[PDB]
Amino acid sequence: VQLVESGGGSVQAGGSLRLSCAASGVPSSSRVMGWFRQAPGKQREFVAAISWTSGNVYYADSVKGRFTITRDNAKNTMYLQMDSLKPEDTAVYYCNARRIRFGVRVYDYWGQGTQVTVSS
Repeated sequence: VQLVESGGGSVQAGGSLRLSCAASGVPSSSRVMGWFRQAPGKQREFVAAISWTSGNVYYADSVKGRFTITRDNAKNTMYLQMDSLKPEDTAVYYCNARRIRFGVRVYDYWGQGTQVTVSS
């Protein structure tokens, strides 16, 4: 199994970045994929998730309105289009894929993380 992240980098406040995550070897029964992020010295916090199952979506309030998470089923690749970026969004973004069956978390994979830098 592999989660491969791409599309980080530096950008000016108010600009636009698109992260991708290619997921090899994960079942698609009712897979859930999503993005977390961690700023230096801060706790890793949830950003957004999609049920692969359908394509239902959910955001943290700090990101709602600004970021859009999407799935390309045939490619096994998820996206996070990050618009209207602020310096607070500066962090290492990690990709995550899990399935919960009977309240049992059956698997939980994580990518290595890609740096996103928003300057003033």
